[PDB]
Amino acid sequence: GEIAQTLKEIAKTLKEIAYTLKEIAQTLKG
Amino acid sequence: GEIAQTLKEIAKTLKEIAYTLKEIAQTLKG
Amino acid sequence: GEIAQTLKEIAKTLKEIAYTLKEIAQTLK
Amino acid sequence: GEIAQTLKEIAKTLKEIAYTLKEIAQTLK
Amino acid sequence: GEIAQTLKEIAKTLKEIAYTLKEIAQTLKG
Repeated sequence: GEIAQTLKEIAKTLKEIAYTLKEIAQTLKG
Repeated sequence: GEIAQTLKEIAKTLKEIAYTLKEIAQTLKG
Repeated sequence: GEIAQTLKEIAKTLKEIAYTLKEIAQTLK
Repeated sequence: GEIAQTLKEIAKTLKEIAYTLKEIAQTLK
Repeated sequence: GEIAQTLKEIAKTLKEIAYTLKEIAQTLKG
């Protein structure tokens, strides 16, 4: 189903967002 | 219908958010 | 119905988040 | 049901995220 | 099924994102 596929894409993009925020948090502490 | 369309819009906005976070991460590294 | 209304709220809050992140990116640049 | 409840939780967490980003934007400005 | 499980994963990743943003906000206040 189309909805299940779009939700898997949303979940993957959110994992990327969470990882980039961990990089930003570390860069701000040096 | 509307649910499938709104989830595609959510997925598109999340890609924009992921990209702007990668730009912010790069700006903090010069 | 209820599901579609909650998803429209989620979509609207995500547009707000995307815009605030664009503002942050501009301030840092 | 479970799906309606999880979507309400997602909407609520996104309002928190939107607020924290607005606080970050103000700190940087 | 699959959709309920994907939505629980999305909710969990969003709680992590909310936490990391609070850590970033505190670092930016020193």
